[PDB]
Amino acid sequence: SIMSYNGGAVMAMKGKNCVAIAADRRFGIQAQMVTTDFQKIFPMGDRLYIGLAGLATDVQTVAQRLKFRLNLYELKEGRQIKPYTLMSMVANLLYEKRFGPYYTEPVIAGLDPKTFKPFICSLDLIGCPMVTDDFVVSGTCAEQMYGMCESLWEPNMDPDHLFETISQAMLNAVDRDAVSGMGVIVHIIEKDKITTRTLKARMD
Amino acid sequence: TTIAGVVYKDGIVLGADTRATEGMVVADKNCSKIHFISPNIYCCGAGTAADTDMTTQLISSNLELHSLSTGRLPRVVTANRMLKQMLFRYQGYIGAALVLGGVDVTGPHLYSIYPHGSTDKLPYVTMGSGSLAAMAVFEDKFRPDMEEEEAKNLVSEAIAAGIFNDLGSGSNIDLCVISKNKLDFLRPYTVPNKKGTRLGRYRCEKGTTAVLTEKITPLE
Amino acid sequence: FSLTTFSPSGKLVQIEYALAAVAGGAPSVGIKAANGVVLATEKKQKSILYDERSVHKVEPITKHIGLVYSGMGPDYRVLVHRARKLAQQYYLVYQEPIPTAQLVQRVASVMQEYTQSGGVRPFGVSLLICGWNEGRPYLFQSDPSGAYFAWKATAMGKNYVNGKTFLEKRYNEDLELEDAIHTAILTLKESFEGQMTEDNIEVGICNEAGFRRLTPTEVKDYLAAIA
Amino acid sequence: FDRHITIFSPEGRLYQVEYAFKAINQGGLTSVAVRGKDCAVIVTQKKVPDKLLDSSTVTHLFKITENIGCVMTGMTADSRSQVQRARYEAANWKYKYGYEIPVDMLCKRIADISQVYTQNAEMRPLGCCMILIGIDEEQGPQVYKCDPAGYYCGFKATAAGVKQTESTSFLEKKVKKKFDWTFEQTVETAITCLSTVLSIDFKPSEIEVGVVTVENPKFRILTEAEIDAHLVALAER
Amino acid sequence: GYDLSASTFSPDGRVFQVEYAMKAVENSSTAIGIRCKDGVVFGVEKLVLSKLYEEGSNKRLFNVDRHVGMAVAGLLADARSLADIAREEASNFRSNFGYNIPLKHLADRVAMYVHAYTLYSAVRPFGCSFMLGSYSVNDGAQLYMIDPSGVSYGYWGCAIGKARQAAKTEIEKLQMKEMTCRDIVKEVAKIIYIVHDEVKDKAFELELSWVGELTNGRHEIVPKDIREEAEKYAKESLKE
Amino acid sequence: RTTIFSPEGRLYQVEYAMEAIGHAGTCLGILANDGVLLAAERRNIHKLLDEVFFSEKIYKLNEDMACSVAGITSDANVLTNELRLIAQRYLLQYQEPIPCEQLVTALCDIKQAYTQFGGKRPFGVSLLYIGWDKHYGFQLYQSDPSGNYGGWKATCIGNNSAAAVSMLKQDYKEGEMTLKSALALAIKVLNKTMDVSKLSAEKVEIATLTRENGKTVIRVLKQKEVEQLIKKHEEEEAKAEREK
Repeated sequence: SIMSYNGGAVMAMKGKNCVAIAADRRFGIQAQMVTTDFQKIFPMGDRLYIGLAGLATDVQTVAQRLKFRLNLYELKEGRQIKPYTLMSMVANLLYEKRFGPYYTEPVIAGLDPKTFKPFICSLDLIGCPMVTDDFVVSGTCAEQMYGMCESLWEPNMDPDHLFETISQAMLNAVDRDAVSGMGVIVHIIEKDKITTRTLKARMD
Repeated sequence: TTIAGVVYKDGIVLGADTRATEGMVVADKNCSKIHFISPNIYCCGAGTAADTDMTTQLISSNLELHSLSTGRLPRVVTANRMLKQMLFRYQGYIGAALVLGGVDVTGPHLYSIYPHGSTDKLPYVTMGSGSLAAMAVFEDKFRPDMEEEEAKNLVSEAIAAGIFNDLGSGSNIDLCVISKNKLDFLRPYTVPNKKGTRLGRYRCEKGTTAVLTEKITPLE
Repeated sequence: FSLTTFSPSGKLVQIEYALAAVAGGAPSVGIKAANGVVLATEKKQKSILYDERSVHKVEPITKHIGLVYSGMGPDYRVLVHRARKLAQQYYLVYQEPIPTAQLVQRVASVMQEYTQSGGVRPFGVSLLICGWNEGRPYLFQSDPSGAYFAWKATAMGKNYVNGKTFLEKRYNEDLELEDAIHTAILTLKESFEGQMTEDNIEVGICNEAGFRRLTPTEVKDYLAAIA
Repeated sequence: FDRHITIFSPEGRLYQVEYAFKAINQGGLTSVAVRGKDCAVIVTQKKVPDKLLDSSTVTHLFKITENIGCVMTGMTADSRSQVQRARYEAANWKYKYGYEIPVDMLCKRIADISQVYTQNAEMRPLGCCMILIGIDEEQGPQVYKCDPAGYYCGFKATAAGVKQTESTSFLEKKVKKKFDWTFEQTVETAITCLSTVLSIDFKPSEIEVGVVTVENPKFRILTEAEIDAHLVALAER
Repeated sequence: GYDLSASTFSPDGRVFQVEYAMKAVENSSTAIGIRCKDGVVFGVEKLVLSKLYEEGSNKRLFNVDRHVGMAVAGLLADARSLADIAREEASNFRSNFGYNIPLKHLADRVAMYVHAYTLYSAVRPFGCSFMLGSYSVNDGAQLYMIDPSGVSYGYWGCAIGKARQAAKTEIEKLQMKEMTCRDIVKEVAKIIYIVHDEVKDKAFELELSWVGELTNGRHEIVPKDIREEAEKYAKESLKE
Repeated sequence: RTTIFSPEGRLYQVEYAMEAIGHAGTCLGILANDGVLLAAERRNIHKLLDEVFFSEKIYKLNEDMACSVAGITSDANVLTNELRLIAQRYLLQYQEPIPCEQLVTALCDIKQAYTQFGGKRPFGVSLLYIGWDKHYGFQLYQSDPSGNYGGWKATCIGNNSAAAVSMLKQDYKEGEMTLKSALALAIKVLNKTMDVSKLSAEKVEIATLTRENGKTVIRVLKQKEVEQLIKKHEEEEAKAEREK
């Protein structure tokens, strides 16, 4: 397949007045690992992040071309961006290539910078958004992560438990996908602090 | 996917499911397949979701631009002629199959539009993957000049038939009722499927996950 | 004569003469209360034959943005269309209704497109753009030059100086949308060369519910010095 | 100077656009339009100087659609162009949107076309006025006029041509009394206006009358055998 | 000044270039055309400036289609061009709709091409008026004239050029609506010989063309045996 | 017109565009070792003007730069979008911030092309730029309508620039210029040049550029933060009048 040429895995999960996002740290060609500190989560503001799994060329291209538009936006505008609007910006950016598509399936997670209610979204490679209220996944291990988040997720979760949930899903999912792993990184973002952790994961 | 429509004695009733798949796997559960076109015109969409979203959005903007110059209420023929003229220009590469319905000065109209630019105006239309199950109900139970609740029951039966006999449909039934003096968008209308209550608990306590690195970054 | 030419003093003369066409159009009032914005103007006809329910000096751009002008109506109908398109472009990209300041910027860009080429004259209109975004009212004033100004209250057209001093002496905050309409009509009554009827003026307001052009009944209500 | 090319003057005026209103009076003819409760009428005079012309070709009334009719006043060649553009726009409206164009919208489309000629120095404006008529779904009969500058408005009655002020005085004097408007009263009013301002004692050959009604919304140009019926009734009272 | 461009108005709404382009038609030789009961007949006062020119040079009667003819007065290059446009109009009409173009429609399509030159600064107006003439079993006989401004009207008889007044004053005497083409030929030649002035300009040639029943909707140059039989009548009617 | 020389090798439209800036508001900049600042005067002074914006004449171009303008304002709104596009194109191409001189060259190459190519008018705008880069540190530039940029330590553009320049020549203390010193000098230069006396805080606009923990900062002083700067000026020149 196409997106399995580089691999990847991204997850997002909400709490009560908080949200999380996680990704694996591997870069490799078809079956060979090249690098173990590859970036797949990109900040798009304070209390707002985006994650990208797919073809690495398209990951970097989409991130750079989106930061372009975001910087011009918040310069013309006098305000930081809402997540609902970043979702539509990405949808437009991807649907402009409806027949030349970027091979990415982004995942967004953030807090509105006035009322700080959490937000999580998912998009396809041509920009159909998907605003769930429990969790979203994208990558090569999507079924394996659906199976974990369906069983472990609970409605109201403080950050100490949300971290455990989004970590125990990612670890046990990427431990059954051959082209995803070699580390897992997690971001927890609240009104007052953004916490960031790398986890003890298998490197096989 | 499963979408349907009818024309009853006073207006229009539309219906749709909420499931969205990417393969043989369920991605969304509470999708919204009934789209705003005008305060008197709504549309249901099957096929490639992004195509339907962008097409409906564009025709919505163009009608909000037409009605604002005219100062009048839009018509359904105008939306139909926009949609079909675009989809014919793209020769089917836009996978937008639609069920469009509204109420204007001439009365209630209902259309089905196919991605190559063919159109059918009929008193009842179905579309999606559960089309055949829906029409199996419409052919057996449809009558002209029906009431509002009879029509709503019929459409709910059709969407439920599409749900419980097709694999790509499920998880809810939405409706929209349109008349000359009212509009009622019903999201959700019935919830025929509910996940099972879980017996065991797997809440992970602080410490079960091992960490190598930590960072904090205060904000205000 | 030419527009791509400076004077030795450093002035653009055709722009100054396009503003003279704004300074000779029908008056237009603008007031920004705490919970709304008012737009009022003189819509007077040269005979009893003109049907006044066919053309409008107060027009909506969106649910929450509206316009008036002073000067040339043919020029106004172009900028109305352009603003209505730009709002829809913004919505199509971001799926959020356009803020009132970005529309003013993008419309002054259109007015500036017509100031730099030869073979084109500038617009003979100034605009007043009311809005309600982020729980706050807004009022701007776009000019043919490509320049905009945010106002708390102002007046354009014939007698736009005394009509503005009247506001300087008869306007404050801690108002609401109903005390401001009375002040706007009083500011139009200065220049009204005749009896003010419900059909000789045209009023539009914006608030939390959005923009609306009032009806002749509502105009006749407050034309009695009522509210 | 400030009168040759479409630039602004120190007093904020466009003189080449004012001079296109003066070309309307070069044809030497006057048009009148009147609105009723169930009808809308247009009237103009038909002046052939030669007996060698075919009177069938000498007309200023035109069919834009089956339901919309026009009378054009001014330079004769400009009017045919504006009429063909009106027809093209009316046809493309229905091709695009699926219903017949109103008069309210066709008028402003022509006006939008005319304003570009004032804002761009490519082409000259057209020395022609235009009065349209048509029956609307909810609004009823409509009478609309547009200018070389891109101004447009609806009317109860109006005129275009040389005797336009002394016609709009007659019309505003008759409109205030607000009698029970009818087909016959409307046509009589129009013919009496054109007779008073010209003082000519019309024949059926010297005028052409187009009408549109709520009963029959189709525009139809009248015959000499049907104008005589209305002309005879005038001499009575 | 106010009289140097066709994009310019005067303070009384006049465009003087279009009038100056008609002044050029007034200074050209005279052509007439008369609509009969069963056809149309064109006649032209063709001036021979030099004896070195062949008999047949500067033809001012043109075939625009196999059922339409054209007579011109003014600048001749402009007329040849407008003939070339009137030909491609009728060509594309048959190519798109599949039948012969009517003359009321061809006249409009050429009138608009002519009117387009009255609006711009980069072009002048055309310096030629011209008549078109056709015959069909359904549409009947038809005669339209088109001016530089872009005006187009139908006619029973018409003239263009120097002796316009003198020629229509003779054409109104004719009861053309009663007659046939072979009888109107005599009248056409008689008028051209009446209005021609031998002292104002040198000798001339008579040029005639037809369309009607007797040609079966085919625009033709008149044969010689009839043109001479009419030129003779013209001479014998000059005893007046 | 601008595509025509004079016999004495002159270009008079380029001079008229430069004369079209004295009609505009005064804007000065002051470089320092702790940072760099701008100071514009608000001629938009009226009892009914709202002041909704963050700032009316200070425009932010990047995370490490801002600018102030004087002249035609439509032209300024054009150039401020072009600047923001150049910066983001550089970022997209290299993923590093653009230095504070390449941007000025890139805008001056646009301004030069309007004095040279047929039917278009030179931009009647001068600009000042303040910013930071990892090559030369804090910088201050000054553009002219002809496409001529120059680096400065303190300059002034607009109305009464030739007087503020003479003051800065006689009160700038190169090598010992902090940011408080620069603001104290700004409140002085901007009071001995404004026609309207007493220098109301409503009639000015100030922005400072500084660095904190390896991040760049561009702030805008509020009303109450400028009232103190004003009050510490009449006290200073009242003491220079005590010694009579």
